[PDB]
Amino acid sequence: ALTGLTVAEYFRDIEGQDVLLFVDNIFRFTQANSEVSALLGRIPSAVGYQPTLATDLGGLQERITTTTKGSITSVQAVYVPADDLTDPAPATTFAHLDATTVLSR
Amino acid sequence: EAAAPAGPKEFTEVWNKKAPSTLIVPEFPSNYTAVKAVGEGQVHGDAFPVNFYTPHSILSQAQKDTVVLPGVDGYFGVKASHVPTIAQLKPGVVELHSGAESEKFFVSGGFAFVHPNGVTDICVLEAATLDQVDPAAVKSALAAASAAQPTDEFEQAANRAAIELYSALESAVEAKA
Amino acid sequence: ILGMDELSEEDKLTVARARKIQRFLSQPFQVAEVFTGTPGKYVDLADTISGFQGVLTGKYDDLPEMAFYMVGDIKEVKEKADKMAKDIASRKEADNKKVSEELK
Amino acid sequence: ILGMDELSEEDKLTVARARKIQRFLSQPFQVAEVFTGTPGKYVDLADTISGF
Amino acid sequence: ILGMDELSEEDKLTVARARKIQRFLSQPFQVAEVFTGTPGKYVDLADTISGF
Amino acid sequence: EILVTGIKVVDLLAPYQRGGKIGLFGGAGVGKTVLIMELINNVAKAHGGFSV
Amino acid sequence: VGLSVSRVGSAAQFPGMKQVAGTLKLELAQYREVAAFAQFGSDLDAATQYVLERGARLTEMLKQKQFAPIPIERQTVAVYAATKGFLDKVRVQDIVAAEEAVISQVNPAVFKILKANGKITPALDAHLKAELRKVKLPGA
Amino acid sequence: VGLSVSRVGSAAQFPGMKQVAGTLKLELAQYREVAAFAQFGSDLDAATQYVLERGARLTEMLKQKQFAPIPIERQTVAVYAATKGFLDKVRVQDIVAAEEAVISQVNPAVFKILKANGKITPALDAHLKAELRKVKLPGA
Amino acid sequence: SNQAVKQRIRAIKNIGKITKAMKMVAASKMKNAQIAVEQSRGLVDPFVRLFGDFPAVNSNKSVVVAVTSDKGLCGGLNSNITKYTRATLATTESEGKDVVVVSIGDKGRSQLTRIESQRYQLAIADTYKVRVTFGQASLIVEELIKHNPQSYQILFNKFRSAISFKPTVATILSPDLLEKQLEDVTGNSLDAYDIEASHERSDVLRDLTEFHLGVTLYNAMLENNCSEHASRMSAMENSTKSAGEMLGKLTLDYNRKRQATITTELIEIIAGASALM
Repeated sequence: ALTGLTVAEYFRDIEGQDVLLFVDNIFRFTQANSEVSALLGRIPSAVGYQPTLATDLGGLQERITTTTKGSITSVQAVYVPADDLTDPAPATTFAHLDATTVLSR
Repeated sequence: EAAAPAGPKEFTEVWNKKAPSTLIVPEFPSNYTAVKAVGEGQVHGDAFPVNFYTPHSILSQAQKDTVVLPGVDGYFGVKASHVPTIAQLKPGVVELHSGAESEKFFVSGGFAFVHPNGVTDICVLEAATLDQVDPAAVKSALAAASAAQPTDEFEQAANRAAIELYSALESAVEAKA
Repeated sequence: ILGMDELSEEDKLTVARARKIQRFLSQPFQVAEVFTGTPGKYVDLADTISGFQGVLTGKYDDLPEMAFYMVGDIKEVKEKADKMAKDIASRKEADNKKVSEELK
Repeated sequence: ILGMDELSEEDKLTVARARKIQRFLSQPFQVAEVFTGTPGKYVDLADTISGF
Repeated sequence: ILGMDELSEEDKLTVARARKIQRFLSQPFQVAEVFTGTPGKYVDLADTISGF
Repeated sequence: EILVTGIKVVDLLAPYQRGGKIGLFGGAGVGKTVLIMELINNVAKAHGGFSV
Repeated sequence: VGLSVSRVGSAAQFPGMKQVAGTLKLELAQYREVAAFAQFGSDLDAATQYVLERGARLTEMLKQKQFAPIPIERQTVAVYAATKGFLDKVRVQDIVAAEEAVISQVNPAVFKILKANGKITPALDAHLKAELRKVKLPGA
Repeated sequence: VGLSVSRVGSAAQFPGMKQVAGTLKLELAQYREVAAFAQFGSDLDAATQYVLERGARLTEMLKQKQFAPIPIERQTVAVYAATKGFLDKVRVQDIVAAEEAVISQVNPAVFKILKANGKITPALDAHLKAELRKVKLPGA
Repeated sequence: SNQAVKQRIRAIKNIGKITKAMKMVAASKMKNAQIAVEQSRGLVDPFVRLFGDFPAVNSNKSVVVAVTSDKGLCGGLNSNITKYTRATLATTESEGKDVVVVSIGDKGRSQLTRIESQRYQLAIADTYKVRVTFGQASLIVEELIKHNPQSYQILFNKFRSAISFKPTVATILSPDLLEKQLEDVTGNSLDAYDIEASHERSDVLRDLTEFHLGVTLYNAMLENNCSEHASRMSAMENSTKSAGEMLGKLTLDYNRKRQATITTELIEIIAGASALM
């Protein structure tokens, strides 16, 4: 997703365009960062997550803003792990989400 | 003679004194009816309103110009400004006429009323139409009724009512148009 | 789940007694009067045993729930039941005979 | 639990309005015309606000 | 919740039978005689098959 | 300000903030990939910006 | 308002508010209790309905739109004209117009008095009862 | 069936089975919502009880018998027999006696055509619409 | 200890679906009685426009009939008319009259025995087993007619709609002892009605008031049945909302307990590992 942010940042800042991004299933980016932060020997935080959950998710989500050059609007699919909004992965996700779009069956 | 001034509107104020004040007054059947007795008028020509009733159904409430009641002193017809009447009916046929059309209903025994406003209240238990009765088992029903004659006054009354009901059904099935 | 309608009459008696003794443990404090305006009440031990024995046996079953809310003891319960009843009818009649004419 | 013809006239006009609004929220999409045949229709915002 | 009045006499038959099954799966053991009061039964298999 | 994506429901009811983040609570077979492709096609057609 | 308590600021606040605010607290507490007692409308007592009308009136009075500060002198009057009568003429709806209506249609001289004095003197209480009955209220 | 899903979906389903399984899972999805109402069997609604007894038709249709692997043609034949209504005379607890009273009864002519055909043609559909009528099902 | 809150969720969710089924049952059965109540409303107006409405009469012996339900899922219905029974029986007593309290329905003897037992004689049960029929009404009327009171009072809830159940007193008087006596206004307002009976008026009014009692008791135990279906409908949609909010609170507590258990047993592993290496 940082490679996706880099190609989107080149389309925003240099090409001056109004770029869309699609982070596919941001909970798996949370899970990959949890795996790399449990791998290096850092003490795992709440329910199972990395201790650097909030800052290493905010390192991703805060390059996704408007700029005076252009903008990046990102459409991230969000999956809730136990379908619980008290879980820290959707609780730390939803403090960055602006507009939610429920798809129904 | 009439030393108890009762009434539904007087019952509200005598209910306000003994019951606690937190409850609404209970209702009365006078509040669920609007067609009264001494309300003068309610004729408006030849069509007088007919309230034909039954415990399980309402077969007619529209207005007629002739109703013939099988009263115990004989069948008699009801017109628009009819006499105030409390009539116990024989088991027989009532005749509903609105004009050129005529529909006949066999009644099983029950009262019938006319009030001074020209409205009628026909009040019978089983009001069987003549299209759903049979002319076949009525003679077998009378043959059962003309057979069992014991000495009990209760059975004598029920069996005599059976004879009169079945003979009225025979008279009101043989002479049909 | 069901409500007080489903319960039997002795259980409604138990629930009514229980709500009365559940509100009756409340009192306005003498230190809580700095943010409420209600004057605080010291309750003697004999008055506790009198009021609670009375609501256990049933000497005060006629009184409603709110008569036992924020009260000192069983004298003040019936004193509040006097006040509680009184305002249910006398709620009105302040249109004239006020100081709010212009010239006084 | 009561019946379709049960509700009043003040509400069933809104039942018809919601049942014609909820189908109106759909849209033919231009990327699905390769297997739906109907070409898509890109809708502006002011037209959406006025037509809703 | 309710108490076996609302099963329309089809499921009440299997409720009575299942109560009989739960009571019949008890067995006083030959070692458990000192526990309640009753001597023990070594039940053969065909008795169980034809009984159930 | 608002991003006109072209769909009536996501421009009318839950608008897409231009420069903000969007949550999709999708599933399987509900047409989420068709929604993604139509969003890309509409934004690249109208607003002159690419997608990733 | 049930769980929100602040006991250092009560008996430390603007007293002209604090006259009507205790009555406001009692009416909001009564509305909380009777709204819990009627989660669905089946039983009508015709005096508890006065509570259920007053509380839905006061809830509509207190709520406001975003980024809109209201000074204490334009707040004491708007809660004074709702803890008392002067607003039961609307059902529940046009109080969103009625608050700005009573803010507009009072003399703005009384706002300086209620701000500088600190409390609702009887010399200003009779003016506050006097002005509140000539209001062109848009609710009828 | 309410939890177990295939993320591929019906796109790689056997055709002919795709003609019937979409209606099968639709009636079963209505069944699982009208489930836990079978204990109030005395209270009907005459349409919820029809989908309730059809869910009881289909849920006792799909039972297996412990290493009994069925070819796809006999599967979709039994599913078409249970789905369109050819076993509504059969009671709830004898459908697993009525399945073989379809499969052992109809000829192997229809089965080889359904396997080599790949989808239920309307000629073959009308063939088995009459072929399902001349079998000895446990009805009464 | 985390197994309690999951099985409690299992219990409350199926209780929620039970009441979501029984709201369907009661709101369905309210409609199949609705094709009969307005038909059974046919014979309740002619007698009251004929006999008038005279409840507050000084009867010497009176049979008050408070008809209740069978199954106790009423919801503001049975105890309502139980208090209405004493509330309309207390304003009527002024001189110590004989009172024969009769309750119809199994939920009448369970409640009316507490307040008025010494004047309680008949408890008619299982009356809504199949349906309501008129000969059942004639039989219970005759079982009241074995005694000869001076009046009758019939306490029943008038089903007007699914929200309003105002209880009603239907009045039936004794024919020669009180009915013809109460019509004495400047002579008799009944004598303008010309009699067409076999015998005199004095024994056709007996037949008329027996028919009046039977009809109004039939109407009472039909309207109480339809308002019972309506009140069970209004009570099973409060149990559904209650088992919805209780299920929501228990699901929130299950999520909090799940997170607390996984965090504690993870802390257990980290404290076991970092204190080793």
